[PDB]
Amino acid sequence: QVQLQESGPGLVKPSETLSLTCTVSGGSIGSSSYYWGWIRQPPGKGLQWIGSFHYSGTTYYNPSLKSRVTISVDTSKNHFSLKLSSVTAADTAVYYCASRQNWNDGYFDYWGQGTLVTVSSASTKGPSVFPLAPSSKSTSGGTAALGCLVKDYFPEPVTVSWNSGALTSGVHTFPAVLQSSGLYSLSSVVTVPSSSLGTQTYICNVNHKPSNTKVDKRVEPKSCDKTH
Amino acid sequence: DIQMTQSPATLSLSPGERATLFCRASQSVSSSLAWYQQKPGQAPRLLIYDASNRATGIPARFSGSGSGTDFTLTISSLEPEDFAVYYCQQRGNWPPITFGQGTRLDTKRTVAAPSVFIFPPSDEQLKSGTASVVCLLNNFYPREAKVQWKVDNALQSGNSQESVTEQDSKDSTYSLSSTLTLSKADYEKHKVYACEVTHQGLSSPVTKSFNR
Amino acid sequence: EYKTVIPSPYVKCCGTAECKDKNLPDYSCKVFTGVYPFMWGGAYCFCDA
Amino acid sequence: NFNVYKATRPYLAHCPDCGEGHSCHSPVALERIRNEATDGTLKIQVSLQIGIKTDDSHDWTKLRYMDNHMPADAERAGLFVRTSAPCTITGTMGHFILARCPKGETLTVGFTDSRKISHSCTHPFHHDPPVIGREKFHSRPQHGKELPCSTYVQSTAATTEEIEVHMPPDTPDRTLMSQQSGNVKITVNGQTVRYKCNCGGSNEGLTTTDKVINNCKVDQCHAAVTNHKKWQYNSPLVPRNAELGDRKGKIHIPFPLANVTCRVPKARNPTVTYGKNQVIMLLYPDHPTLLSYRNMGEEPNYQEEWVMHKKEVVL
Repeated sequence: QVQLQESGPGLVKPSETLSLTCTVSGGSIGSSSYYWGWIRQPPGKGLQWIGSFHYSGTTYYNPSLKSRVTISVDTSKNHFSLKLSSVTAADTAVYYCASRQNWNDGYFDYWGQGTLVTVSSASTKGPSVFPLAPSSKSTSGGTAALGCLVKDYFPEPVTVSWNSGALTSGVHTFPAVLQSSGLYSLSSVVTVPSSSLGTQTYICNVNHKPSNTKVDKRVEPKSCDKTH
Repeated sequence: DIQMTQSPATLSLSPGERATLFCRASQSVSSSLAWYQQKPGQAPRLLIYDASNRATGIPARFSGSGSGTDFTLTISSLEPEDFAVYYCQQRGNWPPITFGQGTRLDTKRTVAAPSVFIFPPSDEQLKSGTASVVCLLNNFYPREAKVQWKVDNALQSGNSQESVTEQDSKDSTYSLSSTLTLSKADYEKHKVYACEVTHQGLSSPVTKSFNR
Repeated sequence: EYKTVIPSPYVKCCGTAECKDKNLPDYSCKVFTGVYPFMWGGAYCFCDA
Repeated sequence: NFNVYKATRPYLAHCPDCGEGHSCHSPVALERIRNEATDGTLKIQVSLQIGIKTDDSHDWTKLRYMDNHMPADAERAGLFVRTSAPCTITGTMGHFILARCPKGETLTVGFTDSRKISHSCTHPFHHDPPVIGREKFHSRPQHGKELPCSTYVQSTAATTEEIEVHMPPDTPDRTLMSQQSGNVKITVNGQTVRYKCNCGGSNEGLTTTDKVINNCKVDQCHAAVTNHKKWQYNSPLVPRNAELGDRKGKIHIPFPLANVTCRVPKARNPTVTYGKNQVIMLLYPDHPTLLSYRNMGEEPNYQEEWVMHKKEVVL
């Protein structure tokens, strides 16, 4: 029936103006009785409402955000746009554009492909690799898990592999969390029998596509567990 | 404003069985409640509007009911494609339009106690100007776990973080990471550290400790 | 015998309405200002002029 | 078929005369009066729906009419149509009534409410059936002649003559607000309500249950019902939703024009006497009867006159 497509910078700075334009396909603004609106969801939290536009000329906004939130429509090129001024780091969330084609109520049943909006830190920082070395305390009944932490990298995501990408089976990954300093870290591990650790050099391969950075870092059993 | 609370926060139940979820309202909204589906990498999907009937393309397996402040969502049978995070929304009094915090739907599995490992910061992080002590819980189910840190018997506040993963690549289980983040001077001042884990698969909380 | 087809009138309040020319056999369209229509429940909308 | 009115509801409309000489918003209102048929049958379009009751089940004994933001049922036996004497309703379907009415200058359609109150709408309408044949008769006779004519048949099937029904506009209502010591309270009674105020918190909003807004007066707020679950005819007596039409429904107009024969009387045999190049005819018309004559030569010299009383004419 109708389709929504979002567009925007995605990455913003503090006190910068966030603009997201949702273009409608398979329809037009001058259509049947229904609503438009925008929704946002912080990671790990529920969905939060920014505002909605009714074709009749009225606009609705969340009272906590109504002071900065402006919703407009361009019927000539057939989209609707949301603008948030002086965006702060607390506004980092996945945004979607939405509409409720049928019955003209406050619900929503149509959507686009929302984008993540982050406000703090900088995307020019290259990754750093730290080996989480295996140990006799890290052995799970004869099989030990060893990994690597990619810290101080931005923007996400980061590609973590083992042995020049030849080994990808059995790799377990963790959801990475932003710190209170704008710095990001992700831990990725692999569980192997220890007999292959002392015979094949074990390399964490970290690729940061947005910065095109490639790092190969040696991950080996900790020196306190080596007979040196 | 009106706030919705969902119950349980996380639900684990095997495919092909009947399921039930609860949404409680701060104020009576008649039948103004919608039940919503979301999957990783996918936009939220509408299933039930006005706590009854169903949107186009939504099969009869979902059934919404309830009134006033209490509403229920019933799944006749969970097929393998039905596992997602579910939400409840009220429209009885908006703006603002209010959504639920989300309930986690899982497939019930065998009990697995968490295996706890400790990674103290090495010289590569100690020369980095910070300190990050890692406590990993591997091979446990269900996903929820309690992690606490003890640093020279001093009460801590706001200096611990945790993260919970998705389905394990080998055991189809869930794993957790806990991190103690400190300044270099704070880590150098203290010597012994402990990570304590409380989980349903363990008869009692288990505390692991190390010295640096 | 002809029949006159009259779609429902468009009441745009707190605003000004406009229409476009059409190619219907005898099409006539107009905009009237300063109307304050009422429905059975009262005035249609707030803005008084 | 009767299954077209599934998602449609009746509507209140302005009526210039509600029976007491004062215009008012009536559940029944005349939209169009079609008299294309030459036998005098009238097809009257009203805001009611006859033959379909609430709960969306066909029932010839009941009709449904909007009362207050929601329809209600009434018995069909109370329906009446009149111009100067009560008319004989030959058929009903949805918004359309097929009736036969005496000559008159007005047309009133009414019924009895569930609360045993009468509703009626009166429209000025010059009803005068055209003369079929050459005799102005008042009822079809036992013995006579047949002439072509057009009528409205009883058939209720689809006729490809189509009427649009679309989503009704927001319904304003002053009853939705009650003032208590500067607090405006908005009731709902089961329908989503829009409100917009310029007092207290000037932020307009939408409810599905009762609300109270403080530091406000009933004068400075507006309310309406917005969540309309049924669509009504885009009558010229209700406002439009937007620049374009919602469309979204269609209803066939029943009782199509059909192509029949009408019975007309034949006047009495006149008394004919003869004179030199002269015919003296004494005529006895029961009703205004046309008498015409022409020559059969090159000059027709056509002459005609409407004889209304017993009359002797020499030709």
